[PDB]
Amino acid sequence: EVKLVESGGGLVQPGGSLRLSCAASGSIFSINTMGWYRQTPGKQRDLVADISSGGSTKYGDSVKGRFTISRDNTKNTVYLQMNSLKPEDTAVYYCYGLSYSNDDYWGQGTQVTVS
Amino acid sequence: YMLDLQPETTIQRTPKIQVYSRHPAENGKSNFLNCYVSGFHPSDIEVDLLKNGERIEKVEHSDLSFSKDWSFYLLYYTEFTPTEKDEYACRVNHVTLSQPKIVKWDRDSGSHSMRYFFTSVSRPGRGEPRFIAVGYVDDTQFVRFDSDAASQRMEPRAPWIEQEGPEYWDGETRKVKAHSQTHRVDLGTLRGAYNQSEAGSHTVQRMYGCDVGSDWRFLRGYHQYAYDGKDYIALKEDLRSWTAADMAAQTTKHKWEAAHVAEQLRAYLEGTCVEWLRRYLENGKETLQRTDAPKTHMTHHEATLRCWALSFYPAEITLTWQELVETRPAGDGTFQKWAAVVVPSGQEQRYTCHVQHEGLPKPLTLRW
Repeated sequence: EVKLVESGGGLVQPGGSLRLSCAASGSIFSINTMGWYRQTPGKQRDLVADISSGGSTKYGDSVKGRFTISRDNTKNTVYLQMNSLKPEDTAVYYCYGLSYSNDDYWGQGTQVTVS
Repeated sequence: YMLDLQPETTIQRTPKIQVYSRHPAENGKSNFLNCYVSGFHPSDIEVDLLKNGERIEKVEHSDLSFSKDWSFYLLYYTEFTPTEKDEYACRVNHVTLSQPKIVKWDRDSGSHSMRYFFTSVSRPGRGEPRFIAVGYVDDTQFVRFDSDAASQRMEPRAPWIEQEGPEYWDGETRKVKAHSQTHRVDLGTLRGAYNQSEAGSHTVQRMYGCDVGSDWRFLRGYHQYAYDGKDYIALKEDLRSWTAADMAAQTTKHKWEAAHVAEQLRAYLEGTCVEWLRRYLENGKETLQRTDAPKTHMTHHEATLRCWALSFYPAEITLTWQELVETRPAGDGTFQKWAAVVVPSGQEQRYTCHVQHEGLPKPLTLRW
């Protein structure tokens, strides 16, 4: 139903920064929470950051203090400012969104690599 | 009342999820939303309660415990007043899941026991290990310890136990910290006995307690040990010899049989455990000696028949047809359960649902 377009990934040197962005399609009243999980070396994907339409944020412990998530007031677009990146932050970062009926939508993902 | 003597020193399951309310949902009436995760290993789990695609801020959870098969269970719950447009759910992440799982809230005369559960989880390069301990009388928890909590003391979790004075609480705290020191050593020892690096996370689980009959006489005693959810060493049913699981544990079995550890445990299990179970049953007899009968009901090419049992204590129950979902905590001390069976439409009278519970005069048979 919803399309999530991701961009902003790539390669960066240790200590560098990247800005991820995710834009939701469809109705503007069809998405509430948006954020990012990231692939672990194993099977699961861990929470990085997400934000409600009202601006409530929650971060994963391993990025607290370094990562910051924000949202555009008008459009359903979120931004993830990643600072002080380390090699252990290398992973595929999946954008996601929750409908107001608690339906989850997932993007393709964007590979982030730190030398 | 835990072991007074310091204890002698030395697989991945996915969670089952249930989302439900404490009481039947009535629009505009205060209630409680529950997410019961059970049967998972290891213990790391992320659980969220969702309201209209948004995280619920003030969510509480129960203290970690585990079952006979060593798998863990937890109850996440929060207060809420359901209204027309609101939609609720629960999200769970776990090492066994490719992506978090969402489960939506579908609105539409007996033995006694004392049990202590201990869980210790290593945190490589993150400080001390996590140590959690809980005490049970039958299906009612009454004490707890969490190394991450503020008090660093054994804390009450039932009304009757708060009677006890500082001498009791000082001792229990001294004892639990001793259980902690032992577990901390075993973690490093077992890491070496399994040739594991100092980089991974590992779990040690201990369980011991005693059973009494309706006459409060000793029936059975337990003492078991597990590493990463796998049996390591346990005391046999006779409390006089040990069962070693693999080659690594036999060294400990011989060190313990050399030090006659099973005699001190048997004395505790047969005597002290029984004596304090008796005192607990009397002190909280308004709670622990009650029986709440299940308020029973039934729900309905093929069709589905579901038998429902709600607000019953203790949890021991049997629902059988002539899909069974795990018994779950209501959050107020009672429990719930239902069973299901598929049926070609029309032949719904040739089936019956039988309910054997400790609080019912005689079995109940339910059919459409």
